[PDB]
Amino acid sequence: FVNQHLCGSHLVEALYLVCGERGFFYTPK
Amino acid sequence: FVNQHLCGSHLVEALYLVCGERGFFYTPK
Amino acid sequence: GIVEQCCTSICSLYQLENYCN
Amino acid sequence: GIVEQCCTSICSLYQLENYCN
Repeated sequence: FVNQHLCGSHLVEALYLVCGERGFFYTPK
Repeated sequence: FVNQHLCGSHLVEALYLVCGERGFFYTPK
Repeated sequence: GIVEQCCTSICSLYQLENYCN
Repeated sequence: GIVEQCCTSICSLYQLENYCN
């Protein structure tokens, strides 16, 4: 799932799924 | 939608929807 | 932290907005 | 930034993981 265009809520979801317990920072700038 | 139990991907989605262009930091600790 | 405040207890706008950049 | 790299162009695992804490 990560090797595609990921926009809006799909991007945030990809980051949630990938970073797990770490969490993540989202800055769409 | 924000005045409820928001867990897992629902929480990340709530933060996406609320913080808009700012973005946000997710640390589930 | 966020899971404590918003998942295992009820969330609020004020708390969500504390996590915005 | 992320929208540039992952939405208007194709994303990758390496780039997603740069945004993890």
